[PDB]
Amino acid sequence: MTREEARRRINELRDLIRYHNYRYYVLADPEISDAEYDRLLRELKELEERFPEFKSPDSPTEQVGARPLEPTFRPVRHPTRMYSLDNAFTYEEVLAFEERLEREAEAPSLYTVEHKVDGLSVLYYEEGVWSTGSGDGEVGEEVTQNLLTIPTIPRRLKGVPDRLEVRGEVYMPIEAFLRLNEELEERGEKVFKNPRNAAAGSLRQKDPRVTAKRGLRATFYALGLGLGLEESGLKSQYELLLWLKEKGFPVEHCYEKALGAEGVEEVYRRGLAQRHALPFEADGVVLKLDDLTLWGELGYTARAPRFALAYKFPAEEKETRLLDVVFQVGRTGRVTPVGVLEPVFIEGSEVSRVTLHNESYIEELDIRIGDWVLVHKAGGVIPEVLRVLKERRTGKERPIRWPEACPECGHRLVKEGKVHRCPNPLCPAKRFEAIRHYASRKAMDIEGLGEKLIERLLEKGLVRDVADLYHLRKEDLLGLERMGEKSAQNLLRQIEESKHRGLERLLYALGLPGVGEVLARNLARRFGTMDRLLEASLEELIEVEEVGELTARAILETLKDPAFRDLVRRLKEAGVSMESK
Ligand SMILES: *P(=O)(O)OC[C@H]1O[C@@H](n2cnc3c(N)ncnc32)[C@H](O)[C@@H]1O
Ligand SMILES: [Zn+2]
Repeated sequence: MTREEARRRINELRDLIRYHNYRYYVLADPEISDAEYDRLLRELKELEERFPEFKSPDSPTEQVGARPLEPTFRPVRHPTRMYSLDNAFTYEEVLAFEERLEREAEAPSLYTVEHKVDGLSVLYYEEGVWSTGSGDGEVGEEVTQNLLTIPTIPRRLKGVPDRLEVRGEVYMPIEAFLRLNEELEERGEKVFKNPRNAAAGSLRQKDPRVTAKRGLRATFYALGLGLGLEESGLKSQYELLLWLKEKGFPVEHCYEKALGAEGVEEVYRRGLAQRHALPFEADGVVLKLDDLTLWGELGYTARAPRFALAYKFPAEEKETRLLDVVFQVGRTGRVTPVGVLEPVFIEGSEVSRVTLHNESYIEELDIRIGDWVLVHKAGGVIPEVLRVLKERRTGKERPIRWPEACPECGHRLVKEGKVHRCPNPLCPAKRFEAIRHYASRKAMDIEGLGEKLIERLLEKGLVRDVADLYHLRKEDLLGLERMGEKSAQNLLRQIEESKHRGLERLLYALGLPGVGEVLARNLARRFGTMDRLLEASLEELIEVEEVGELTARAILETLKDPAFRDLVRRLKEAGVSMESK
């Protein structure tokens, strides 16, 4: 095969093998075989040896197996340079920007105005086929695989220049950014302060499977190798965005034409209105001269172009003192921290109570009490302490310390892992979760108990904990909330049938500290009865499979809890089987 042909196949092989490694270990819907997949991975290595030049440590071959094809974060120089934009914060400067451009033709020049997203990335394509995709700077990290987890990014193009380098951004939508931040808070990890960083991390994952469960989307706006001077007949910035879309590239961020600094400013304000109506955090707009041909004459500065500019929304950050900190208790039992700030003004709305997330965040940022703090809006939606103003410390700041007891039940607290929490099985703060967990198919299957009925039974006062479900024997109780006997009797038998699930499913229902779906069964077989387990010694618990010293000494305490004993007894009496099924 000719030198060129080998290159082409080598790109295609590296692709299909990356595609199917995704189609397999990530999506789980493979098309080709598990053995017919190795027929390509071996040929990749064959051409990679009779043409050693094309050896790229990005190739699948450098770390193979039946393991997830991880992305090599090796530094890579982009064909063309990826510049950054200069920042304007007033119409005076935007006007001055157009004035700077007046060193040639007339007065009001036409532009294309689009919104500002988060997370810069470049994607190099050869003969339409995709080679790599990197991060940013001057040299960027290779992360092709993690970019495959975003279904919108196209692999094969058509009618494109031999060497195409399309740019754009990979971002995480607010909803997702918020979902991720919640999972992190509960686990006791440090949360992200914005979508840029969260998109960064979610893309800087060894296991591309992780990147997939994160929101991650991508939008594309600019070209490089391939723009006009190469093969594309693109003349307008507006045509480019449509061109990009047509070729299968996802252009989701907003854009529209505008005449002169005056008209640019018209789009700006119309944008500033919708500053928090977009599915993503946009901190400004980007006005670019629409005539591509005029981009050549107009160069770049040391670190920025001349034909384009970034008009930014006002920075909504304010300084204030953290007066006191109060504690709340989540649905899962986790004692959450809340800082009571000196009333300040961010975007008109008055901020006075801000979240401190968890003990880690408080520790990282070194958040104390008498402290002055800079508070901002993460994702431009959730107020939080961006960082403390250290130097202004009077020395009398008090360090944030958790309470001995749970503020919502009085039970002594316990630090399970990285976050403080309430062990009390009957804590009122944990009722809804307790009931649901117990009703799920994995636990004691009780289908009728929808997420709504549980809170209705809780609100009305008919249920305080798990055992009370069995005392609802009276359908007279169930015949008032959207149910009318036809729906009542059907659930009455479910609460009844659930009595019969064994110790295995029963231990998993009462959610003990750490006792998983498997840890419950291995625990139930080894004890036979709830009574026996309640008399377990520390040793007997450790001797069990998967039970660590840390989880043994935990189960041991919950077992002796006068409240756990109570809940168990009241469930026994209702006739719930305490044995192994
Ligand atoms: P902002 O001051 O937050 O800077 C964001 C950087 O990312 C690039 N960028 C974001 N969004 C776009 C669009 N829509 N078009 C072109 N470039 C964008 C810029 O290079 C900013 O420097
Ligand atoms: Zn409690």
